[PDB]
Amino acid sequence: QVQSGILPEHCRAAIWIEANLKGDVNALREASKIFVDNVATFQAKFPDAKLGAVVAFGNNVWRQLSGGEGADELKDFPVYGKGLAPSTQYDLLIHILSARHEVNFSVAQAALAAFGDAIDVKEEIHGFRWVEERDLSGFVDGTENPAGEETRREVAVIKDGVDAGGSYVFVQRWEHNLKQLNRMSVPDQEMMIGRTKDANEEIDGDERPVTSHLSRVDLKEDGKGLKIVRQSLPYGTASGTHGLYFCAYCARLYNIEQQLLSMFGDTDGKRDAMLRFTKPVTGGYYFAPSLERIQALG
Amino acid sequence: GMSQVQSGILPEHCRAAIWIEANLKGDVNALREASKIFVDNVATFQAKFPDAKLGAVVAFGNNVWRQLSGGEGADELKDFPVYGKGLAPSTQYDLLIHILSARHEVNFSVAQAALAAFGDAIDVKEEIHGFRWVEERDLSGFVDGTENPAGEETRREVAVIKDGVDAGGSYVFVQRWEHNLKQLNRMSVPDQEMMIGRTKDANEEIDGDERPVTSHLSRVDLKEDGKGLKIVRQSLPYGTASGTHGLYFCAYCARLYNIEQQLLSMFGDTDGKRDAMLRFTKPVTGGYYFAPSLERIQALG
Ligand code: HEM
Ligand code: HEM
Ligand SMILES: [Mg+2]
Ligand SMILES: [Mg+2]
Repeated sequence: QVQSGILPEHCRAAIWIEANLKGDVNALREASKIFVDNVATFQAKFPDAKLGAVVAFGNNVWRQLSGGEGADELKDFPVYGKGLAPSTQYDLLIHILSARHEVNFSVAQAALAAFGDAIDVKEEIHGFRWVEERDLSGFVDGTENPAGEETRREVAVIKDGVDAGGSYVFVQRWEHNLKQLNRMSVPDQEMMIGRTKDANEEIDGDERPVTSHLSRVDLKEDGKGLKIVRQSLPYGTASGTHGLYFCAYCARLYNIEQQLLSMFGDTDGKRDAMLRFTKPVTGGYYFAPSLERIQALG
Repeated sequence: GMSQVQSGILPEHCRAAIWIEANLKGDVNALREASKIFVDNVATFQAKFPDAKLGAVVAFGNNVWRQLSGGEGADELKDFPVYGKGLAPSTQYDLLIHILSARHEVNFSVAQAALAAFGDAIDVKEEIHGFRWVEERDLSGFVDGTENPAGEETRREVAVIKDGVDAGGSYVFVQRWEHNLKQLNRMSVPDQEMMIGRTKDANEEIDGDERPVTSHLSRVDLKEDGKGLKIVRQSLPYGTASGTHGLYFCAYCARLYNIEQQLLSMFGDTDGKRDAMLRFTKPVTGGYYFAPSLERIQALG
């Protein structure tokens, strides 16, 4: 029932394509069915790749496709922190992930053939897992991510009603300034993130700044954690732009928005300490319907 | 009292590579310590990631190599010329950095080390991330590598200078191609096959007398009194599905001559005919470099 790209863990590479609709929204209906069948064919051909993919839609095209039914939290991505976090809301998101970049490339080609000239590709980012699953800053990324299919479903997959099997998606490309990061002492970097660098040990919440990344995004409501399923990867060239392509899935958009409001100063006027070396340059919210829902479009 | 080849020339079947092309911004002196630091970094990464099967090459353009060598050796080295009156453009830079291994993430760390070693002494012009595609095929859908020299023994014979001051060194050629896959897909599979000189699916050679003289194999499979002009290719696909994509062409040879003769052939300087691949892809960069032996990089001071 769930689209194949949400639940796989420990992918080695991914491709994200963000696009606008140029043609009529009805063109996305046939295109989506073609592509999900393509993914099924690639999984059969490369079973070792552990390949998954997701097709998600922006608010305006999803309202049209759904006839206004369900996805009650969906909205265009707003700016956060009054512009600290920019907004680049598009109509279509394609997320391909697997153990093999060469398979992801063939699948991305299939996606483009399926949608054809109905879409205008605005962004295409090739993510790769770095050494020790670390972000390019040198800090491990993923330790507190939900682990196992059971918990990942609980966090990311809508449980019942019209949207059952669906998920909300958030994508945001960050540009790292490693020169600025490298100017910081390792203890200062550690207080910035909220975990030790080499050992990847949590720094006690009582002993780290409230502006530390963990203090900004490890949020609880009466003791219940606001969890998300992250699929982020490093990207770029060593000599050009590089950073983290941030990608999160959640059965509720609420959990993601609460973390953004926190990071960008809207909740308590304090900003994420990571903004001293990295900045977000894109931002979008998308709705990932279930496989049955996609089949039921056309 | 002998020479050691740089680690990135001979490895076969590497799945990933990084190529950095840069110009020298200051005194050529800057390149001496940077190069020694960089090859030391490579040894460090080889020790930490033994399963990466990592190799790298540092190679120099004509002008800076003449300065670093004091004009001794590298007799065939010269700035890459235009071929075919401009059909093959020329983008001769001062420094080439070729990293290849089984792991892209390790290549990325090595590329960061290369940039930290040379620092603001260089101006990076190109940084290309190559990846092996399905069945070792070029993005055109044709297998790339079948007649490439196979095994360490033959690869050394073809790529590595055997004696004299340059023993252990090699000449390198890099050329980035931009594929127009829409133009390629307009062609019937039989026309594509006549363009390359091999069948697409099964990768069978089409006989020399059955295929046009403009076929890729007819252009580059050259013999001088029965002796093939062989080269060691390290080319890989690169790019995005929706953006620029193609083949990053890279070849090593004990003699620049073998490479130049294939380029004169492809670009119409030899017999006035040109490579049929120019019907769907074109070259947008081009340079020649000298890859010294590992010890000569250690005699840089
Ligand atoms: C520059 C961009 C970012 C980088 C480099 C980054 C890095 C990290 C690192 C190093 C960790 C600790 C290891 C772990 O548990 O994964 C982490 C945790 C986390 N990040 Fe980020 N992150 C980034 C952006 C974001 C954004 C935009 C969000 C939310 C909208 C987010 C939400 C989280 C969450 C929920 C955790 C787990 C916190 C916990 O429960 O301990 N991160 N991040
Ligand atoms: C668009 C750029 C290029 C593509 C797509 C390409 C593709 C191919 C393909 C499909 C083959 C046949 C399989 C094989 O034996 O490896 C091949 C062979 C070869 N290519 Fe290219 N090639 C390109 C550029 C070049 C260039 C620039 C040179 C030389 C300067 C070159 C020299 C060779 C050689 C020597 C062979 C082996 C020929 C033989 O002995 O049968 N190629 N190439
Ligand atoms: Mg916690
Ligand atoms: Mg032959």
